[PDB]
Amino acid sequence: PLPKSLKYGDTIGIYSPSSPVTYTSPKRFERAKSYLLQKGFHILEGSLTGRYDYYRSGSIQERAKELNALIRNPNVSCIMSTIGGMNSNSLLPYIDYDAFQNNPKIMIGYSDATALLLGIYAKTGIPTFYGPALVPSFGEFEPFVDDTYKYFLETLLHDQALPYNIKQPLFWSDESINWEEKTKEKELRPNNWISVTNGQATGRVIGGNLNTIQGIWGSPYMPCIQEGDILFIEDSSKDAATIERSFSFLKINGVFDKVSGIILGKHEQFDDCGTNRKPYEILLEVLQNQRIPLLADFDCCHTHPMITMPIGVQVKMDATNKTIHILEKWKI
Amino acid sequence: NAMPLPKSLKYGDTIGIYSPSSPVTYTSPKRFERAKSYLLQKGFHILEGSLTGRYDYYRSGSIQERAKELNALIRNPNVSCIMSTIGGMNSNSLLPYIDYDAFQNNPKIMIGYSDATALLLGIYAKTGIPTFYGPALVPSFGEFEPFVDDTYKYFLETLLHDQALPYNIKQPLFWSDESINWEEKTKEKELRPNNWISVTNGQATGRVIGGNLNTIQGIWGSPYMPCIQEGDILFIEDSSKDAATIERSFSFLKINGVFDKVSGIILGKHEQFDDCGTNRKPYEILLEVLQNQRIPLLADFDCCHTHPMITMPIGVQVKMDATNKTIHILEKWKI
Ligand SMILES: Nc1ncnc2c1ncn2[C@@H]1O[C@H](COP(=O)(O)O)[C@@H](O)[C@H]1O
Ligand SMILES: Nc1ncnc2c1ncn2[C@@H]1O[C@H](COP(=O)(O)O)[C@@H](O)[C@H]1O
Repeated sequence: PLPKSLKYGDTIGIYSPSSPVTYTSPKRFERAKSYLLQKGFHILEGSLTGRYDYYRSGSIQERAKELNALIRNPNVSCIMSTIGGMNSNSLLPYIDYDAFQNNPKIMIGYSDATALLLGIYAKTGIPTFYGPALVPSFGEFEPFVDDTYKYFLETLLHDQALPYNIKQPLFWSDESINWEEKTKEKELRPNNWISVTNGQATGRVIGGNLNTIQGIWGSPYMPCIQEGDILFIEDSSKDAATIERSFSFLKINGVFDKVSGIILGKHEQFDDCGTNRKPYEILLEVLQNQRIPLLADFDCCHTHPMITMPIGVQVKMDATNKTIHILEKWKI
Repeated sequence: NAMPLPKSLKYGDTIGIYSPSSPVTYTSPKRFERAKSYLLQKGFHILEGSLTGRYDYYRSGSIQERAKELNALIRNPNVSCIMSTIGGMNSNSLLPYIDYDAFQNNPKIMIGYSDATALLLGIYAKTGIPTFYGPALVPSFGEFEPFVDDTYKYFLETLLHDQALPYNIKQPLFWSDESINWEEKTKEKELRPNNWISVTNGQATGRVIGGNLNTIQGIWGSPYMPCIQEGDILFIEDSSKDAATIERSFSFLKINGVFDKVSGIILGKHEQFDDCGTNRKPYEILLEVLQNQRIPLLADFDCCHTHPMITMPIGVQVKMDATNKTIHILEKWKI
């Protein structure tokens, strides 16, 4: 049960399940739309576009109805979050899962939108996409926006023969600049994926933004983690204390006794609290010498550029050799 | 029916202290020395855990080092009460390494709050022995007069004094959440006239489960979180969070069916709440999450980060009267 590939000419429906970014960052919003329109995609603005309710776009009900309208719209190929936030999980009881299951569509975003990507996967079994959100990902200036775009086409639009190899970008940035307007130019940081623990795993990939997962854990909206799953996790803009708590949360729930491997994203603007420790090192301490293949600094996270990763499908990861391959169809 | 219970606390008892997360014994020495002195004066003895004075940036020590500190207190038969120095983020790291069997064969008063919730609930969930949402040494007993005396009174009344049941938990007359007077006193905190808030009318009776909501999201689903059962009274508090964060947490409960099981909610005050401009109160955000579901709710309960602090047993039957703003403990928490 799979969504149709994106085509030029298709309509991307956009919704704001948490922060009211289309209100507070209008320039980046307009740039992001223009970028996609120039590429050849239409943008249907969700009913809360341009609305402001302080920390959020609107009420729980109104946010549900904004997304639902998109889900129920036959004219919309792809559904994309404008931005993350804290509050996607509020929507979960009210989403029209059956409407989605009866007419599957591409569901894309990241960060707080993990609540919905995972919820829709758990309820319908249809793969969803950890990938660009319209404002942060496509409002980005050159050069990085073009790399993210290349990855978005690779996953959603291109014919891809299986296995589909996910390649590492040459450069990245987590630099906190050029939000609304460009001033200076982002440092090209030279890229590497890190072989933290050597080895290989294949199995169904599950995860997204770990902080956000903690807001849906235990519910019907969190897909049950199974023996042999590959855990994919990322966090942004947290400190060492926060990610230790999240790693231990995983440990004590028995997650690391089930997963065959771990893909850890880069951590945008990580605050190491003076320790000079890297996020994977904190994870290693939690793992206590449990030998799970661990590939870190994967470029599907809040750093630019961003890969678009299908969730809920068979993946093969080789930590030693730093490869990610998607083994099963995630689209039509 | 009857169940294991920790011995009441007695004057002269040793209180074991440990730092399962933030290194407050290093970073706030004057509050720490003053908190020690406050309890020493009252007649108690403090046994300082192996990581007292130590500094590992955001934490007191490594996971293993911190498990070691707490386990030595648990195994020490001369310790009557085990009290965290302060919270943080990282208590939940210790849970796979705690000696639950030794706690269980010499149960002690386990007390603290905030991040220590992972430990308080972890020990209850593993051993069935009630633990206590109450003072942590540094924030609670390092508090300057007058509030520290109120906190101390509740601590004594609940843990040392003999109490007939039902045990009425009196509303504190005054409170503050002001952030002054941490290491040293620059002026008097405001004595704010206090009130509990009858958010939604009605009564509930059942086992009280909860603590620091944010912390609970660190242990949720694990063997260390007790399963919420039909009839429970949920007790929750948070501190120094914004509206976005709490809505997430409330939604987290909602989507887990928690509000379908609980007979009532006790919500603590929220220290230094950031409403993000909405002018909304934390219970107003909870209520939206509740939607059309009616649940008796008593809010601004003084078992939280605000001063002063009530000591509340966890895992025991309570009656909460939201309409009349009363809380009674209905079954023994100590012997
Ligand atoms: N006001 C801002 N200034 C600069 N970057 C921002 C701002 N708001 C959001 N962002 C960026 O976009 C991300 C928003 O992602 P999230 O809120 O986690 O979906 C942040 O981590 C930043 O990378
Ligand atoms: N530097 C400080 N200034 C004022 N209050 C503090 C300071 N450090 C800790 N606190 C108080 O100590 C409480 C305990 O922290 P925690 O147990 O981590 O939630 C915090 O909520 C504050 O009430």
